Amino acid sequence: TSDYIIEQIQRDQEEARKKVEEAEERLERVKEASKRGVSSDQLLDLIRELAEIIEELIRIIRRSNEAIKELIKNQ
Amino acid sequence: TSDYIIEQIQRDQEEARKKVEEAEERLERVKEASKRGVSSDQLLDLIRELAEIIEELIRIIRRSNEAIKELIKNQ
Repeated sequence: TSDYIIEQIQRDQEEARKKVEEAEERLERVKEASKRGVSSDQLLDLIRELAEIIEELIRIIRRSNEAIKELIKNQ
Repeated sequence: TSDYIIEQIQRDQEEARKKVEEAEERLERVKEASKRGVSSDQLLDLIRELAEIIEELIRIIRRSNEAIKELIKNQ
């Protein structure tokens, strides 16, 4: 509930929304490419890419989790 | 912020982490299944499965984003 902390949290959350929008787009591109008579090797590539997105979104979730904990404790 | 709101936030956050844990587990099994030399239709199935996870993780970020918005407002 201190202003520098609040400032950092708001900055992080803007980064989150931006990252989510890029991820939604990255997802859609993967979906269009995904359903076609395509070669395992490229399907293997798509799986790694989505695995990257998931791990990234989890980092965002954990950082946001920490922010909520910090805000709720400063009651 | 009152206890009812705080409790809703905490309830969502527990549901969130469990889903994150479920995603982490499902991702690795999908990753393990991926490197087991399986067919396209089956690779495609894993991609659909991961796409579900991403969308679920995206909802969590958006709801958590709503929670941080509400908490920062009340002080």
